[PDB]
Amino acid sequence: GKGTPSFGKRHNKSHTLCNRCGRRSFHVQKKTCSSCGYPAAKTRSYNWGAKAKRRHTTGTGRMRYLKHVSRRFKNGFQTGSASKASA
Amino acid sequence: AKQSLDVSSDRRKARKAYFTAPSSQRRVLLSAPLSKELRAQYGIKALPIRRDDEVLVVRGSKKGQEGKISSVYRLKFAVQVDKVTKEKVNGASVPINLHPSKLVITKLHLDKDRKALIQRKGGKLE
Amino acid sequence: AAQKSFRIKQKMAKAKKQNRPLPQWIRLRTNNTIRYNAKRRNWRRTKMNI
Amino acid sequence: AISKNLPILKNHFRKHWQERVKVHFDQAGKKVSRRNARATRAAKIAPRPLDLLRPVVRAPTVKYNRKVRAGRGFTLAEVKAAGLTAAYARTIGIAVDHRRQNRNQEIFDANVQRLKEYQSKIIVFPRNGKAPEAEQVLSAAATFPI
Amino acid sequence: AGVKAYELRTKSKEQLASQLVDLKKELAELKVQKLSRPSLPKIKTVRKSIACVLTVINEQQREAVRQLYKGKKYQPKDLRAKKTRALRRALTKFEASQVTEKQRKKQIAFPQRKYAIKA
RNA sequence: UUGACCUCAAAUCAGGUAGGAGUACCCGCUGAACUUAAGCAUAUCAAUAAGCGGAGGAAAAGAAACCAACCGGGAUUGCCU
RNA sequence: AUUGGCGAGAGACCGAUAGCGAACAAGUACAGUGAUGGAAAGAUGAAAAGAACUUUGAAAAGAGAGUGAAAAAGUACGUGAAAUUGUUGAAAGGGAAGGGCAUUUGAUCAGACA
RNA sequence: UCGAAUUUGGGUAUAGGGGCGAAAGACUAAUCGAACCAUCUAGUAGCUGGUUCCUGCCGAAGUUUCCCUCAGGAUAGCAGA
RNA sequence: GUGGAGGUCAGUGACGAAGCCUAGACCGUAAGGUCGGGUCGAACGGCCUCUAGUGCAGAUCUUGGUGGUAGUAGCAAAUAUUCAAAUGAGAACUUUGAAGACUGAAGUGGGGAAAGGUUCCACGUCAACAGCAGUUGGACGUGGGUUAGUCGAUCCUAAGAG
RNA sequence: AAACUUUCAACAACGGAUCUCUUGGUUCUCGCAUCGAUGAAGAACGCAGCGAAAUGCGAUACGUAAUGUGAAUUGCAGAAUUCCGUGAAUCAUCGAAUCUUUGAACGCACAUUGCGCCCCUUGGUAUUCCAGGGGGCAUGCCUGUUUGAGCGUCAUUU
Ligand SMILES: [Mg+2]
Ligand SMILES: [Mg+2]
Ligand SMILES: [Mg+2]
Ligand SMILES: [Mg+2]
Ligand SMILES: [Mg+2]
Ligand SMILES: [Mg+2]
Ligand SMILES: [Mg+2]
Ligand SMILES: [Mg+2]
Ligand SMILES: [Mg+2]
Ligand SMILES: [Mg+2]
Ligand SMILES: [Mg+2]
Ligand SMILES: [Mg+2]
Ligand SMILES: [Mg+2]
Ligand SMILES: [Mg+2]
Ligand SMILES: [Mg+2]
Ligand SMILES: [Mg+2]
Ligand SMILES: [Mg+2]
Ligand SMILES: [Mg+2]
Ligand SMILES: [Mg+2]
Ligand SMILES: [Mg+2]
Ligand SMILES: [Mg+2]
Ligand SMILES: [Mg+2]
Ligand SMILES: [Mg+2]
Ligand SMILES: [Mg+2]
Ligand SMILES: [Mg+2]
Ligand SMILES: [Mg+2]
Ligand SMILES: [Mg+2]
Ligand SMILES: [Mg+2]
Ligand SMILES: [Mg+2]
Ligand SMILES: [Mg+2]
Ligand SMILES: [Mg+2]
Ligand SMILES: [Mg+2]
Ligand SMILES: [Mg+2]
Ligand SMILES: [Mg+2]
Ligand SMILES: [Mg+2]
Ligand SMILES: [Mg+2]
Ligand SMILES: [Mg+2]
Ligand SMILES: [Mg+2]
Ligand SMILES: [Mg+2]
Ligand SMILES: [Mg+2]
Ligand SMILES: [Mg+2]
Ligand SMILES: [Mg+2]
Ligand SMILES: [Mg+2]
Ligand SMILES: [Mg+2]
Ligand SMILES: [Mg+2]
Ligand SMILES: [Mg+2]
Ligand SMILES: [Mg+2]
Ligand SMILES: [Mg+2]
Ligand SMILES: [Mg+2]
Ligand SMILES: [Mg+2]
Ligand SMILES: [Mg+2]
Ligand SMILES: [Mg+2]
Ligand SMILES: [Mg+2]
Ligand SMILES: [Mg+2]
Ligand SMILES: [Mg+2]
Ligand SMILES: [Mg+2]
Ligand SMILES: [Mg+2]
Ligand SMILES: [Mg+2]
Ligand SMILES: [Mg+2]
Ligand SMILES: [Mg+2]
Ligand SMILES: [Mg+2]
Ligand SMILES: [Mg+2]
Ligand SMILES: [Mg+2]
Ligand SMILES: [Mg+2]
Ligand SMILES: [Mg+2]
Ligand SMILES: [Mg+2]
Ligand SMILES: [Mg+2]
Ligand SMILES: [Mg+2]
Ligand SMILES: [Mg+2]
Ligand SMILES: [Mg+2]
Ligand SMILES: [Mg+2]
Ligand SMILES: [Mg+2]
Ligand SMILES: [Mg+2]
Ligand SMILES: [Mg+2]
Ligand SMILES: [Mg+2]
Ligand SMILES: [Mg+2]
Ligand SMILES: [Mg+2]
Ligand SMILES: [Mg+2]
Ligand SMILES: [Mg+2]
Ligand SMILES: [Mg+2]
Ligand SMILES: [Mg+2]
Ligand SMILES: [Mg+2]
Ligand SMILES: [Mg+2]
Ligand SMILES: [Mg+2]
Ligand SMILES: [Mg+2]
Ligand SMILES: [Mg+2]
Ligand SMILES: [Mg+2]
Ligand SMILES: [Mg+2]
Ligand SMILES: [Mg+2]
Ligand SMILES: [Mg+2]
Ligand SMILES: [Mg+2]
Ligand SMILES: [Mg+2]
Ligand SMILES: [Mg+2]
Ligand SMILES: [Mg+2]
Ligand SMILES: [Mg+2]
Ligand SMILES: [Mg+2]
Ligand SMILES: [Mg+2]
Ligand SMILES: [Mg+2]
Ligand SMILES: [Mg+2]
Ligand SMILES: [Mg+2]
Ligand SMILES: [Mg+2]
Ligand SMILES: [Mg+2]
Ligand SMILES: [Mg+2]
Ligand SMILES: [Mg+2]
Ligand SMILES: [Mg+2]
Ligand SMILES: [Mg+2]
Ligand SMILES: [Mg+2]
Ligand SMILES: [Mg+2]
Ligand SMILES: [Mg+2]
Ligand SMILES: [Mg+2]
Ligand SMILES: [Mg+2]
Ligand SMILES: [Mg+2]
Ligand SMILES: [Mg+2]
Ligand SMILES: [Mg+2]
Ligand SMILES: [Mg+2]
Ligand SMILES: [Mg+2]
Ligand SMILES: [Mg+2]
Ligand SMILES: [Mg+2]
Ligand SMILES: [Mg+2]
Ligand SMILES: [Mg+2]
Ligand SMILES: [Mg+2]
Ligand SMILES: [Mg+2]
Ligand SMILES: [Mg+2]
Ligand SMILES: [Mg+2]
Ligand SMILES: [Mg+2]
Ligand SMILES: [Mg+2]
Ligand SMILES: [Mg+2]
Ligand SMILES: [Mg+2]
Ligand SMILES: [Mg+2]
Ligand SMILES: [Mg+2]
Ligand SMILES: [Mg+2]
Ligand SMILES: [Mg+2]
Ligand SMILES: [Mg+2]
Ligand SMILES: [Mg+2]
Ligand SMILES: [Mg+2]
Ligand SMILES: [Mg+2]
Ligand SMILES: [Mg+2]
Ligand SMILES: [Mg+2]
Ligand SMILES: [Mg+2]
Ligand SMILES: [Mg+2]
Ligand SMILES: [Mg+2]
Ligand SMILES: [Mg+2]
Ligand SMILES: [Mg+2]
Ligand SMILES: [Mg+2]
Ligand SMILES: [Mg+2]
Ligand SMILES: [Mg+2]
Ligand SMILES: [Mg+2]
Ligand SMILES: [Mg+2]
Ligand SMILES: [Mg+2]
Ligand SMILES: [Mg+2]
Ligand SMILES: [Mg+2]
Ligand SMILES: [Mg+2]
Ligand SMILES: [Mg+2]
Ligand SMILES: [Mg+2]
Ligand SMILES: [Mg+2]
Ligand SMILES: [Mg+2]
Ligand SMILES: [Mg+2]
Ligand SMILES: [Mg+2]
Ligand SMILES: [Mg+2]
Ligand SMILES: [Mg+2]
Ligand SMILES: [Mg+2]
Ligand SMILES: [Mg+2]
Ligand SMILES: [Mg+2]
Ligand SMILES: [Mg+2]
Ligand SMILES: [Zn+2]
Repeated sequence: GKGTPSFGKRHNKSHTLCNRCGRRSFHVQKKTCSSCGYPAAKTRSYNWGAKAKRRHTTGTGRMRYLKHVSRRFKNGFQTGSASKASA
Repeated sequence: AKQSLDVSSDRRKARKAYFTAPSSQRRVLLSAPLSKELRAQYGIKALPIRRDDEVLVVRGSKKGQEGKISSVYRLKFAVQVDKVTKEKVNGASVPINLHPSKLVITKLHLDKDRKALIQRKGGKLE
Repeated sequence: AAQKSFRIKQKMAKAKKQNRPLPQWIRLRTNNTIRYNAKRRNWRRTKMNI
Repeated sequence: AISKNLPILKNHFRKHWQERVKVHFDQAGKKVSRRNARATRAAKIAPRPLDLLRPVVRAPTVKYNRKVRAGRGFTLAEVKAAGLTAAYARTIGIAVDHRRQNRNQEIFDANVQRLKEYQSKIIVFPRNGKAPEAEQVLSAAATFPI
Repeated sequence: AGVKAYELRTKSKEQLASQLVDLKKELAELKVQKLSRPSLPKIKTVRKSIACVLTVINEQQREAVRQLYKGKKYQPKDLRAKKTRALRRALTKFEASQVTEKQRKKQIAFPQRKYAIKA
């Protein structure tokens, strides 16, 4: 009775969607994501899980802003606007 | 013999640069040599092909043919001469893809800019 | 399920929209390489886990 | 693991040593980089000569006191005796050591004469402007060997 | 066709505002068509034009508020330079070039002298 | 009655700063056991891994409460030894 | 100092079961309640010129044709081994088969004559 | 056995040398005389299995001594170079 | 005998390199070497040196592929089917009509909670799938469809969380 | 004698070894120092004339402004006024903008597209109710401003 018959009563989620990482690792009664630690300010991570670290670090994502810090620095953070020449 | 410290003879680095080259870079890669006449006519050896130029295929099966460049197919690294085409079984016609290095330029399509270019390289013009 | 949250009904909507065959015109593009849709899902084969 | 007539070895490789191996692959690198670093300092430094004037000094201990050896700086006594101040001798490429003390006359006259010859064999451009280009001798150590 | 930026930049603040409503009625109508026509690429250009007017209506009201702020302490944060959160913090040249009264007298009195060796 | 002082409060008070990320390298805290000893507890692995706090383009160290015992040397760091 | 980051030059390095797990819509697809786990998968041709048309077929297809330097390259696509399979040809077989030395017979072949 | 120490949904608490146990070392997600996940970790192994071309010449030992030694080592002996 | 490296033979090659096939030939005791033919399509070898991720039959070896088994075990619980017409290339299995039966309201009927997430509905449609079939489908393709002051949530408090 | 079994070969299967490839990996070296409340990194949902994904972007959505180039883009359609030109482009560059829902994540919550407060404004006969538009209200701490508390405590009133 521990096997197939009992599996029929599996129909209640222990985890739902984690606001901070959309992962279905948000424990309902515990109110905390087993993947990223929401709502704990610091994002959950360990040095024993280097894959899961890779699986999430900067650059696995849009980098909406960081994308451009390199180019901007390359030009000495230009305020202004380019002028004109000819041709 | 390379000598700068900012050229790379790396064969992998090159092929990547060519195939992944942006449109603006392929324009200059797709350069055709001017014809013997045109060369002494302009003091200039070759030029980035452009659309309404007039060209003679000096290589390949369509050796001898000539015509106007219909489209520069920068995506395909290939230029299409409207006059040099395949007919099919179902009669339908289809452009052949031609490469500017196997063409020769016979009558340029001159702009304000096309001239200033010829002069930027050190040419004279008619 | 049968009386859901908007978050869930929303996820299902985006789901539905991914359940379509390849737009055949893509098969024609230069250097095109995608043959079929390899992320096609079916409700009775792979459950989406919310 | 004891056998044969072999000398007992002491090969300390029982920590995670493979983690801390330093191969000086950049040996040629860092020499090229060190040469360029000096060629820039040379040019930044106007006709000034890359190093400062170092004193004579008798090396410590019963093993090295036979030899004489460049010390750090010139002591307040030698500087004065050679007729200039500490504060100024520094701007003239002379190294001064507030810590070294003078107990041996021989060394003392030696360094004070070393300062005479240094002063006599340099030229100090005016504060004004002119800047009468006079081309750098590069060391000073080489110029005034010990 | 399509709207041009330097041509908008001459129109009045309220000409431009009406241009937008012209392109919006325009757009809204094309969309009624697009569902009868198998394809309607026209819609792309009319929707890029809205974007272009809006950029201008915004570009103008901004360099308005810059200048009527230009040259004083305190101006909206989003007209202050971006740079780097830490570049923002760095000491300004002034509070950095600072030297103590005592040490100023030193740099003046004994400064690094330009000298050379030979004779 | 009126005005100070000390200490402590409140504001959607004027202006600012902190969090989080990353962490190869750097400053600390904390801290195993497998293992080796042909057993094993001291020891070893290791002042290592895992855990925690904090920085930079480097960090830290640094102008001697130093080394010496010499005819004395002369901030720190790093290499060869 | 630096198995991170930005930008560069390289190698007596690996060559798609190798090299990073990933040369590809790879930290994907898929598994797990979760922490986590985590693949496979590159190559027609110079060029689609990706086979008009005829015929048999319900269709898929077959058969002609046609393209091409080549379909002994047909989007199952370079070369296309092996195990294993069909067909054809040859041969042997009274409770395995295969092997050694030797010769008959059958098949097959080198060299040497001059 | 079947009207109660009854059955059962949802919510909720208890977490691994810990929980929970009308007590069987039972149950704690097909895992329980200590759950699952990753890491230390390529843990150690006097034990088991495997260890990839040809030819040529030479060619053994199961005995001595000491060993927490008796399925192992050191030592001598035999063997090659 | 293999991969890569220095030198050399101004070595072989699109008039066909490498590879693969071949009870065809030759050299070596052997590891192996050479040639013919066929397939093939872009590279490759000899000699002196250098170098190692350098040789497989085994490891209940790793990954992939393939057999004998074998057209075999099997496709037998849930009482059951039958006649005709229509459609269709094709009908034991689709649709319609007729008959025989079943569940027997503690349902094989009529709705919901959880869970799924479009399976619902229509049109088209059979390559795969539904361990016979298929013209049917919860399959494939293409579209349509979920309307609230009063039904729920939202509000309240419970153990508990914080 | 067939069949069948077996062996060899040719042709055809199966399978993907081999050979040759390589916009990838791996290692070495050189140069450089730039995330974030001015909202980062990450997440979610969206955005094209015809897109599921990858890439890119944010209701200005495979992009807007600017600058350089000087005529494409291309699977199909397409616009055509854009070709001696403030001008093509799925171009390069990028100094200006837009930047949904979130996230340290900040009015409160959040298995909820749940529920407050203030200010300006518009409509509804309205300072008070409803609705639309805009702009706001987290915490610790520093300097200062203002308003206060306490026989902690100094003086000053008659
Ligand atoms: Mg069971
Ligand atoms: Mg159990
Ligand atoms: Mg629970
Ligand atoms: Mg908690
Ligand atoms: Mg939080
Ligand atoms: Mg965080
Ligand atoms: Mg992160
Ligand atoms: Mg971001
Ligand atoms: Mg800038
Ligand atoms: Mg120009
Ligand atoms: Mg140059
Ligand atoms: Mg150029
Ligand atoms: Mg040029
Ligand atoms: Mg193109
Ligand atoms: Mg070409
Ligand atoms: Mg419901
Ligand atoms: Mg999952
Ligand atoms: Mg779920
Ligand atoms: Mg011995
Ligand atoms: Mg050591
Ligand atoms: Mg050890
Ligand atoms: Mg290094
Ligand atoms: Mg260096
Ligand atoms: Mg020096
Ligand atoms: Mg002395
Ligand atoms: Mg000494
Ligand atoms: Mg001057
Ligand atoms: Mg900033
Ligand atoms: Mg500021
Ligand atoms: Mg304030
Ligand atoms: Mg921090
Ligand atoms: Mg740390
Ligand atoms: Mg410790
Ligand atoms: Mg170990
Ligand atoms: Mg030990
Ligand atoms: Mg031990
Ligand atoms: Mg042991
Ligand atoms: Mg033990
Ligand atoms: Mg030790
Ligand atoms: Mg210790
Ligand atoms: Mg260590
Ligand atoms: Mg650590
Ligand atoms: Mg610094
Ligand atoms: Mg920094
Ligand atoms: Mg430095
Ligand atoms: Mg001192
Ligand atoms: Mg010292
Ligand atoms: Mg590096
Ligand atoms: Mg180099
Ligand atoms: Mg590189
Ligand atoms: Mg691989
Ligand atoms: Mg393999
Ligand atoms: Mg290998
Ligand atoms: Mg792999
Ligand atoms: Mg590739
Ligand atoms: Mg991939
Ligand atoms: Mg994962
Ligand atoms: Mg995944
Ligand atoms: Mg797959
Ligand atoms: Mg190929
Ligand atoms: Mg292939
Ligand atoms: Mg090809
Ligand atoms: Mg190809
Ligand atoms: Mg015909
Ligand atoms: Mg015919
Ligand atoms: Mg045919
Ligand atoms: Mg040929
Ligand atoms: Mg061929
Ligand atoms: Mg054919
Ligand atoms: Mg072929
Ligand atoms: Mg075909
Ligand atoms: Mg083939
Ligand atoms: Mg028998
Ligand atoms: Mg025989
Ligand atoms: Mg003869
Ligand atoms: Mg206990
Ligand atoms: Mg324990
Ligand atoms: Mg405990
Ligand atoms: Mg289990
Ligand atoms: Mg335990
Ligand atoms: Mg479990
Ligand atoms: Mg091992
Ligand atoms: Mg033993
Ligand atoms: Mg053992
Ligand atoms: Mg031998
Ligand atoms: Mg013998
Ligand atoms: Mg003993
Ligand atoms: Mg014993
Ligand atoms: Mg044994
Ligand atoms: Mg002995
Ligand atoms: Mg012997
Ligand atoms: Mg070799
Ligand atoms: Mg081959
Ligand atoms: Mg053959
Ligand atoms: Mg043969
Ligand atoms: Mg022969
Ligand atoms: Mg032979
Ligand atoms: Mg021979
Ligand atoms: Mg041959
Ligand atoms: Mg041949
Ligand atoms: Mg060949
Ligand atoms: Mg080829
Ligand atoms: Mg050679
Ligand atoms: Mg050799
Ligand atoms: Mg090996
Ligand atoms: Mg073997
Ligand atoms: Mg072998
Ligand atoms: Mg092998
Ligand atoms: Mg094998
Ligand atoms: Mg075997
Ligand atoms: Mg063997
Ligand atoms: Mg095997
Ligand atoms: Mg079988
Ligand atoms: Mg059968
Ligand atoms: Mg049977
Ligand atoms: Mg049975
Ligand atoms: Mg039955
Ligand atoms: Mg009955
Ligand atoms: Mg009929
Ligand atoms: Mg039936
Ligand atoms: Mg009947
Ligand atoms: Mg009936
Ligand atoms: Mg009945
Ligand atoms: Mg009833
Ligand atoms: Mg009954
Ligand atoms: Mg019922
Ligand atoms: Mg219902
Ligand atoms: Mg469902
Ligand atoms: Mg319905
Ligand atoms: Mg139907
Ligand atoms: Mg079928
Ligand atoms: Mg099915
Ligand atoms: Mg079936
Ligand atoms: Mg069938
Ligand atoms: Mg459907
Ligand atoms: Mg649908
Ligand atoms: Mg109600
Ligand atoms: Mg409400
Ligand atoms: Mg609390
Ligand atoms: Mg007969
Ligand atoms: Mg054979
Ligand atoms: Mg294959
Ligand atoms: Mg290969
Ligand atoms: Mg190739
Ligand atoms: Mg490389
Ligand atoms: Mg370099
Ligand atoms: Mg889309
Ligand atoms: Mg795109
Ligand atoms: Mg952009
Ligand atoms: Mg387009
Ligand atoms: Mg125009
Ligand atoms: Mg312009
Ligand atoms: Mg432009
Ligand atoms: Mg671009
Ligand atoms: Mg906006
Ligand atoms: Mg943006
Ligand atoms: Mg909050
Ligand atoms: Mg909200
Ligand atoms: Mg609420
Ligand atoms: Mg009003
Ligand atoms: Mg009113
Ligand atoms: Mg608002
Ligand atoms: Mg205050
Ligand atoms: Mg006050
Ligand atoms: Zn999370």
